[PDB]
Amino acid sequence: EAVVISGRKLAQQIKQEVRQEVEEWVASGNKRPHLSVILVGENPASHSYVLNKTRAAAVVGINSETIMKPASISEEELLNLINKLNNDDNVDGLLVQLPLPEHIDERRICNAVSPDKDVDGFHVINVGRMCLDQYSMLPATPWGVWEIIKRTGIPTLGKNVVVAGRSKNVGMPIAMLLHTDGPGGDATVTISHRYTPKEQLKKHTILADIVISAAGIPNLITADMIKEGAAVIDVGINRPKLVGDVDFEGVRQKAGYITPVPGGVGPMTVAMLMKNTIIAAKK
Amino acid sequence: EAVVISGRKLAQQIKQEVRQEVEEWVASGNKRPHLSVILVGENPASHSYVLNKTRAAAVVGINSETIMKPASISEEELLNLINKLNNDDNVDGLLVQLPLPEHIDERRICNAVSPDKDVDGFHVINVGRMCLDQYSMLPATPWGVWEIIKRTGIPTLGKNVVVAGRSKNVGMPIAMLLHTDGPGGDATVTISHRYTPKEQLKKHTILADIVISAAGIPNLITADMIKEGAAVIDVGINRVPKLVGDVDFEGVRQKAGYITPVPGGVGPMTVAMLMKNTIIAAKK
Ligand SMILES: Cn1c(Nc2ccc(C(=O)N[C@@H](CCC(=O)O)C(=O)O)cc2)nc2c1c(=O)n(Cc1ccc(Cl)c(Cl)c1)c(=O)n2C
Ligand SMILES: Cn1c(Nc2ccc(C(=O)N[C@@H](CCC(=O)O)C(=O)O)cc2)nc2c1c(=O)n(Cc1ccc(Cl)c(Cl)c1)c(=O)n2C
Ligand SMILES: Nc1ncnc(O)c1NC(=O)Nc1ccc(C(=O)N[C@@H](CCC(=O)O)C(=O)O)cc1
Ligand SMILES: Nc1ncnc(O)c1NC(=O)Nc1ccc(C(=O)N[C@@H](CCC(=O)O)C(=O)O)cc1
Repeated sequence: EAVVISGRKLAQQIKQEVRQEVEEWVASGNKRPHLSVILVGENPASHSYVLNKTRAAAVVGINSETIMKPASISEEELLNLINKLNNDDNVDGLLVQLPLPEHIDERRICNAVSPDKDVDGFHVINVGRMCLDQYSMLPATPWGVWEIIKRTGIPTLGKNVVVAGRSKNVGMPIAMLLHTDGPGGDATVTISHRYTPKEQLKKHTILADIVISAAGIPNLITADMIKEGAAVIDVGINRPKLVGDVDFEGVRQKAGYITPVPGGVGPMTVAMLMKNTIIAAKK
Repeated sequence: EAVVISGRKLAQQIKQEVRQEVEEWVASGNKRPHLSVILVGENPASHSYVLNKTRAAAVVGINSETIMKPASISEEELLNLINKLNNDDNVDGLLVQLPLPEHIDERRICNAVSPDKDVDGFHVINVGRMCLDQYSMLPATPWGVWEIIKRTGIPTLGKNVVVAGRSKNVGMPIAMLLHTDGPGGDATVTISHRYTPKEQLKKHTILADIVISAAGIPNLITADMIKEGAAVIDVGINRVPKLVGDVDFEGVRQKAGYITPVPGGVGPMTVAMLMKNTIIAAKK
């Protein structure tokens, strides 16, 4: 049977590592780190995720605030808030929770966060730095997927990795990290587009040593699609319950490793954000 | 038998479009576009490629200069020259021909070119904009591969593309463009890694509607790796004393539905797209 990797448990010990790094940095005489999160509107998924982020910040000794604004705010008002937080020497990390209302250009907002405070890694120069391996801050979800693979010990060097992506923003950063010269992953990588039918994806998945599903489609990954003992990482978030992309009971019979949803990649995203925030506070 | 796509012929159409775009722009009273190329040292392939670029510039109405420096140039003098050209208002496009001598850090050099003049798209800002679909300019070779596919009319949406890259810088931007939502192909893309087993790659190429080989090993792509009707695009450059691509051209010519030759395929398309990037930069 597949060994189940507890993302929650691994995230909790990464948080314990961050806490002691934070307490060391403060005992050494430095300002306690502070994370500011901007939340716009009433998306229930966004509010839940931001709650998990600020809870984790408390666990690791990082001060935090969630600044909640109504969905009717204008782009210029959001830019003014970001400029204020950019110039506030108490703020080490700044991220805007996405998605934003349609009258706000998401790309302009992310590029307005100071690159040094951009703990999500969404600023265009931080994206460029990540592609060129010139970075210091990785986006939290791809870095969390990498930490799962690395801390478990799943081999990548010369293996076949398949990533099924809902969008380029989701699958490509994951594949970027996994394809890169050794982070780094030194693996052959497929990034499947959502317009590729399930039957064609299957011919890619059956060859994969590592399957990473980020498609937001329930039951997209079933046991017939996986060679025996492959690692299956479920990033899908699907909604009166919450399910991933993987047929968990099904492929548990065939995979060598599997991550559950909830309790898998989700907690690792939050834990890697705390890593980025102590990184930002020390720069 | 495969259709043989003529890179020279498509590049000619693209260069005709740039010339018309340039003459109209000049007709309206604007400055003629100018491209500056910095060429360091005596790499014979680099000189040949830069000459192709400046010849294409002249025939489309774009002014050009190649600034040749010896390989023993220091990194500081190269940076000083780049800073001079960044501030020269006559210069719309600036590119540094790579590779540079070992004592020079090329990432520092590429990031020293003004992003507004970076017609190669190698500056870290422009790498990011390409990833985020914020760009004005695209790397010439990835954009050339895309135009070959798009202008020939080879379907990409939901199709299987394999890119066999010699490094991340080569394979990733090509894969990026083809994976992007429709440039952009909406395609599933495999990026095989350097030194990947030929039989391991075979398992992915067999499924591919489009095989893009950019690995620089002769005869990487033989017929037993292709499904019938597939499009094969040869980006390889190899000396064996003559230039050949990565594809066994005569062998794959039977199997494939489309094939590009080397020379005469991607090569001229790379040069032509740089001409597009240069008028884009001059237009700001
Ligand atoms: C701008 N952005 C975005 N936006 C975005 C995110 C979520 C939602 C949403 O609705 N999210 C859903 C689900 C969220 C989830 O997936 O958990 C919700 O919560 O309601 C809508 C928009 N997600 C990005 C980037 C970005 O910039 N980067 C840098 C990057 C780095 C390397 C490369 Cl190669 C590339 Cl391409 C991009 C990224 O890594 N991610 C991942
Ligand atoms: C820094 N660089 C380099 N260097 C480089 C190029 C050629 C040679 C050489 O010796 N070339 C030989 C072999 C032939 C050939 O290369 O044509 C020669 O010319 O004689 C040596 C070094 N090539 C890059 C980038 C880069 O920055 N970008 C942006 C980019 C955009 C999106 C993404 Cl995702 C990424 Cl990762 C990167 C790129 O697209 N290419 C393609
Ligand atoms: N949208 C964004 N804008 C800006 N920066 C970002 O990083 C994002 N993306 C996220 O914030 N993604 C995210 C997804 C799930 C969790 C999470 O905590 N999942 C739990 C609980 C499940 C649930 O509450 O439904 C689990 O899986 O166990 C946390 C973050
Ligand atoms: N190194 C770089 N540094 C900075 N920016 C770049 O873009 C590059 N890369 C190139 O400039 N790549 C390139 C390769 C071949 C041709 C070409 O014209 N090929 C001919 C044969 C030519 C011959 O061998 O004489 C053909 O195939 O028909 C043109 C450009």
